[PDB]
Amino acid sequence: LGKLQDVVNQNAQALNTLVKQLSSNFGAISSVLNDILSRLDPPEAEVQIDRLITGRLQSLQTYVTQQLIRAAEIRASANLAATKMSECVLGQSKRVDFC
Amino acid sequence: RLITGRLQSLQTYVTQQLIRAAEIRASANLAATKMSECVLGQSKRVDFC
Amino acid sequence: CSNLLLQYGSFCTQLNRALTGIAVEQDKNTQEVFAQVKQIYKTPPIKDFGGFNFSQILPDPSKPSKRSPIEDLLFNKVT
Amino acid sequence: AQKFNGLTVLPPLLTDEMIAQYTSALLAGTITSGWTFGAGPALQ
Amino acid sequence: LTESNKKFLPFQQFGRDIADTTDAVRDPQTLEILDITPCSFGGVSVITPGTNTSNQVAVLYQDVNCNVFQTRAGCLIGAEHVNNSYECDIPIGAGICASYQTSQSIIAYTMSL
Amino acid sequence: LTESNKKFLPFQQFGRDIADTTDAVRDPQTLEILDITPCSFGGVSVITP
Amino acid sequence: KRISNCVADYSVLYNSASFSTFKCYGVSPTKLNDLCFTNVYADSFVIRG
Amino acid sequence: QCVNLTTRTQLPPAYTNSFTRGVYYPDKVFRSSVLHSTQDLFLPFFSNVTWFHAIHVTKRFDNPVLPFNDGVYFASTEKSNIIRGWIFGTTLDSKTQSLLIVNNATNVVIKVCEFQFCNDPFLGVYYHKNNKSWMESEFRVYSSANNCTFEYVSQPFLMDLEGKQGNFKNLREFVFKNIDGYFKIYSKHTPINLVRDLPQGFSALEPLVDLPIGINITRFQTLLALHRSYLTPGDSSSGWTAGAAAYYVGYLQPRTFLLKYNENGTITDAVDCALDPLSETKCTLKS
Ligand SMILES: *[C@@H]1O[C@H](CO)[C@@H](O[C@@H]2O[C@H](CO)[C@@H](O)[C@H](O)[C@H]2NC(C)=O)[C@H](O)[C@H]1NC(C)=O
Ligand SMILES: *[C@@H]1O[C@H](CO)[C@@H](O)[C@H](O)[C@H]1NC(C)=O
Ligand SMILES: *[C@@H]1O[C@H](CO)[C@@H](O)[C@H](O)[C@H]1NC(C)=O
Ligand SMILES: *[C@@H]1O[C@H](CO)[C@@H](O)[C@H](O)[C@H]1NC(C)=O
Ligand SMILES: *[C@@H]1O[C@H](CO)[C@@H](O)[C@H](O)[C@H]1NC(C)=O
Ligand SMILES: *[C@@H]1O[C@H](CO)[C@@H](O)[C@H](O)[C@H]1NC(C)=O
Ligand SMILES: *[C@@H]1O[C@H](CO)[C@@H](O)[C@H](O)[C@H]1NC(C)=O
Ligand SMILES: *[C@@H]1O[C@H](CO)[C@@H](O)[C@H](O)[C@H]1NC(C)=O
Repeated sequence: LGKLQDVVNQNAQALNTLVKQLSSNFGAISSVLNDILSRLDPPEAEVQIDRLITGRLQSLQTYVTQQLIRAAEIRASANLAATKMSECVLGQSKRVDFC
Repeated sequence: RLITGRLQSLQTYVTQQLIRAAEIRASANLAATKMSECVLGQSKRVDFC
Repeated sequence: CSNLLLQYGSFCTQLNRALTGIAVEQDKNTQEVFAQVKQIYKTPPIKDFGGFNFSQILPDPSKPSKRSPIEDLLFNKVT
Repeated sequence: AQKFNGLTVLPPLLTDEMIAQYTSALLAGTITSGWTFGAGPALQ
Repeated sequence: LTESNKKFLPFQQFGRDIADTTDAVRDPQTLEILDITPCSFGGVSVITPGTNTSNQVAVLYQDVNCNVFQTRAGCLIGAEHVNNSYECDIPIGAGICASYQTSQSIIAYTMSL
Repeated sequence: LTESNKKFLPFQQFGRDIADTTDAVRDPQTLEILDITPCSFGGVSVITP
Repeated sequence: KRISNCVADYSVLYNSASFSTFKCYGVSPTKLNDLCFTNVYADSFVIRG
Repeated sequence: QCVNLTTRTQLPPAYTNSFTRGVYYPDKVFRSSVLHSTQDLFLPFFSNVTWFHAIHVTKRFDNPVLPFNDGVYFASTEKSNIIRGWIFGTTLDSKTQSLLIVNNATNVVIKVCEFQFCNDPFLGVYYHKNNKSWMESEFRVYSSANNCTFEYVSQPFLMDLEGKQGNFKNLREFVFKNIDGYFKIYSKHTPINLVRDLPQGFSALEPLVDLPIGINITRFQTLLALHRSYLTPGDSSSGWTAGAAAYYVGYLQPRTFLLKYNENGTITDAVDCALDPLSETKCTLKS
């Protein structure tokens, strides 16, 4: 099944990419925010923390946009499936090459 | 900062292209239904073909 | 990290609201497709429909699950 | 053009000739068979 | 640096296009107008027959000009060209696909509608 | 730190998963393999008539 | 004597209660085990009182 | 102390091809049922590589001072423990910290120092008359030593000092690396019944000891052991015997490798990304 497999694989790979985003520094000197706090003072390491915040915000925004587009496509497919049910299943449809 | 600016521009372009692709997909679905109904037969739907 | 997040709390509000809307839209999709009728119709015990064999789509009482043999084959096919 | 900056344009899978061939086949089917070819074998 | 067919006014040195890219420069040595065109175009693609079917693969170049077949969708190496047409399974572009048929090797042909 | 049922090769100390998260660290006390699972999950919600 | 690639506790070097004298400059004597160094050089010889 | 050899007819080195060899664990973490790709120095698959002989039947004895690149691969189909150990260094003139990783009949001895390394150190085994056992007597590995800081012994390792001319029964592979001065050892003994053309089977390499030395390294050379029986006159000029052995030396290159971790936790396959387009397709899809 191709249609039912893409909607799961795409979500799983989006979640995996979201997890992978936390392994990057986004141009900072470390990936985990605890390391810079333990090795540098908070007054000096503020800019690295803020850079990490901006990177995580950008990744989350991109994930939200991708999920919104996927949800719109799923909404369109669900409307199509509901119409197909109400026409071909709950009666006989005169539309040729639709059912 | 050049990396961040180019990344922002590319992301905005990708979002615009994805929205355009969604609209094109909707239009292509409408065209496919029209081809299946008005062309490959006679459609009883009034004010559709 | 939380102290600097008050400068972007509105962004997190929009993201959380978007995820909640996506979840409730996914929830509403099942109600628009499968909940077409509000009365649960029971399959008759008589299986003589003039020769039409419907055991492959009707549920079977041999298994505790209510899925049809086609649906059970469909569930295991996908991951 | 618009390809000098790495913005390559992918050619379509179906050329315009193949699309024209599909449209001509559909036209011939809809003038010689009506709707029988769209729901089964073509009937003259 | 190709030989161009357009002349400049005798006070200019550079030349741009509609997309605002410097693609024409006059040679100071002999007042010769030369065009500029980038070389690296597109990426590479791999044609795989599949698991438990074959082991050899075919490499397709996207927009690069060159056993070896110069298709309309770039350069295709590793797949011989045959003039007959069957139904195609692995799409490539510009109306020509590739498949694994008869030993047996990867072939490329124009698809049948 | 639950009691796992998977043994480790006698040269490793850490352990990850498919999603690349450290969730199995060998305890150096008497070579016990212990899983890691976060204790905090999700959020709260309210039902109002 | 060179101490390399080895684990060493200085607590047992102090509870002997047999040294007539003990001086340690450059680090507080009660907080040297937790501090980590690279190499330890030890020289042994005899001397008068 | 060391002595000089005499010129004789030797054999030129040959080139052989590897078959899915030179794969080790790039870290010390546990991974199960996951295809994880890492950037680290490994041995590329399917590549021509130099091969060195050690058989007597003639008089083949070659120990060149090969350059030590960023990681080497040392595989030997050892049968009667003819090989002993390895030495390292840059100039071998008591000016740098030259390594000496040898395996004596009682214990493994690792000591990096500034030994006065000769032109061709070797291990000498003498056959006693009243005793029917092969015993090592000529311990000529260096002239003298001045000073060093590292010395490691580990557990005793027992080997057989009797050399034969039969087919090999064991295969030993070694990988030596130096990242940030940290010395890395990877080895795993694998039984096999072959003389040449190493099998296409897969076997990972587990670390044994990890040395924190932090020194320089650019050259390396192996050590060999010859026998002095009653047939040879006993002089190291033209008459000796070395049994039958063969060791392969390969140089590691930085390539991304896609490892196959099973449910048990061991590597099963090492599909590449820069060897074949099919392998690149496999490792780009992470499948
Ligand atoms: C309806 O079709 C099913 C097919 O699944 C029939 O069940 C099979 O019947 C044959 C005949 O005895 C058995 O050998 C098979 O083992 C049955 N398969 C299963 C899955 O039950 C069933 O008999 C048919 N019923 C009618 C009335 O035609
Ligand atoms: C590709 O290059 C060859 C030789 O350089 C040339 O003859 C051929 O016309 C080129 N192809 C195209 C499409 O320009
Ligand atoms: C295919 O057949 C046509 C028929 O004329 C011929 O012109 C062409 O050269 C053939 N191609 C090959 C690859 O044999
Ligand atoms: C070197 O490698 C190539 C390709 O693998 C091979 O054809 C050649 O025979 C090798 N050289 C020798 C001396 O074997
Ligand atoms: C090699 O060194 C070990 C100690 O590490 C020693 O027991 C053994 O006798 C030595 N071998 C020879 C031949 O001296
Ligand atoms: C060993 O002695 C040499 C003098 O030849 C000196 O340069 C080197 O630093 C010494 N090594 C150590 C570890 O002190
Ligand atoms: C190590 O050797 C390199 C050249 O091989 C040299 O540039 C470098 O200075 C050396 N480092 C030390 C610590 O000797
Ligand atoms: C690895 O462990 C599993 C589970 O205990 C077992 O089924 C499998 O045989 C083991 N593999 C090896 C090579 O021992």
